[PDB]
Amino acid sequence: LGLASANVDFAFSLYKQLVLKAPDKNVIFSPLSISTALAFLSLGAHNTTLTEILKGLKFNLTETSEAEIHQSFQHLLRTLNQSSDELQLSMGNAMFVKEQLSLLDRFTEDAKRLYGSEAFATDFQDSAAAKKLINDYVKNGTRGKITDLIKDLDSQTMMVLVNYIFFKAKWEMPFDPQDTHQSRFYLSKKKWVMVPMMSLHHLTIPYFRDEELSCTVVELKYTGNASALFILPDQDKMEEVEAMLLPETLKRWRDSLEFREIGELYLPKFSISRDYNLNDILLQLGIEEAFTSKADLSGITGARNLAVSQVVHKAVLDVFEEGTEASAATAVKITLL
Amino acid sequence: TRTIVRFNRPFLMIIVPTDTQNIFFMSKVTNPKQA
Ligand SMILES: *[C@@H]1O[C@H](CO)[C@@H](O[C@@H]2O[C@H](CO)[C@@H](O[C@@H]3O[C@H](CO)[C@@H](O)[C@H](O)[C@@H]3O)[C@H](O)[C@H]2NC(C)=O)[C@H](O)[C@H]1NC(C)=O
Ligand SMILES: *[C@@H]1O[C@H](CO)[C@@H](O[C@@H]2O[C@H](CO)[C@@H](O)[C@H](O)[C@H]2NC(C)=O)[C@H](O)[C@H]1NC(C)=O
Repeated sequence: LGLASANVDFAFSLYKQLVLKAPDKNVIFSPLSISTALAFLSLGAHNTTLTEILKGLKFNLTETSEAEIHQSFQHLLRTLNQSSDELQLSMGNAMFVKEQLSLLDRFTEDAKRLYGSEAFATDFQDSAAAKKLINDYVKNGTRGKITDLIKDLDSQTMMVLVNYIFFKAKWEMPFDPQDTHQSRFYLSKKKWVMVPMMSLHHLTIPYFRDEELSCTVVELKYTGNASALFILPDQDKMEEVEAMLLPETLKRWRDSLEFREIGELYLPKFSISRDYNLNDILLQLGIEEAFTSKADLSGITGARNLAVSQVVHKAVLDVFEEGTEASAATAVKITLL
Repeated sequence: TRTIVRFNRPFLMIIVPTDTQNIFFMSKVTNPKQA
């Protein structure tokens, strides 16, 4: 729907930034996870601290109220939080609160009905323990993937808002591990490399090749309401293509895609992990005040004493012959002003 | 010539749901042999 195009919009801006940082490196993150956690945080924000996040997320307040937006998130978590037979989807939200603190009811309830958040009283006093506790909830929810989410813990940390997402799915037309073999993978215009290339032959898959952008779009579906769209820009087109990553250029890919028999398809078999500290990225996206001493998070307790310290994000992605596993977590470090 | 798709260079990958346009995951593989 409309507010789904916001989420897409927020994904591409976040990507555009993460690349400005280290273009040369691979990328991997879940946009949905990030958007849910800052929408969750937003549940506790007020005034400008609120406008900002709700605008850093790419929402059009001119046409949407804060209740409609929060609702969007509940319906969505409701709809997708369900593992089919051949496709596992899991989404979780929890709030780790230090024992001393009593949080407003409106907040604890809204957390429950709206985002399905689980509470946990914590002793952020003894960092060592509080830490492990959060890490278990994440690794537990990600079936052993995100294992080092929180690595350090401020003894001043009054609260932490977490979100995890897990995806396990199979290919509709899986590769033959017997046919998997080494091949050249071009890092650059001349610097090649040997890599395990997974190959398939004579498949009829949703393809598309648009020249106005100089790239090729192929679609491989998973046995489930989920599919992977691989975009292959030509040599020296990557920049141009990332320039055009817009909710609309995506809308196009998915329309123009027409089934076709492909003689040969080659896809590397990869496994990648990435840690992220999102403070600077958020700042660039305009989510500023929440990080400042002018933090207005009164929605949580009932006074302007809380502020955000850090928003980190870990993701892992394995792409093998039989299918795909993917997973990520977002945690918001909330410190007392 | 046969329509041959060979991903032997930095590609983009966007895992999205059927039931809506929303991006679950998104990666840019610049080099597979990271791990
Ligand atoms: C929501 O945020 C707005 C914007 O910060 C708050 O409004 C601002 O509140 C301050 C404190 O009352 C106002 O202070 C006064 O500023 C004027 C100059 O602008 C100065 O002449 C006065 O002596 C005093 O320092 C500020 O004007 C005001 N600005 C705006 C645009 O509203 C508002 O209080 C916050 N409301 C809630 C419910 O959090
Ligand atoms: C999404 O689905 C997961 C799995 O059902 C939910 O996780 C459970 O949530 C309840 C509370 O609503 C806990 O008591 C269970 O212990 C959790 N499951 C497990 C396996 O630990 C999750 O809350 C759902 N919704 C969201 C928004 O995350």
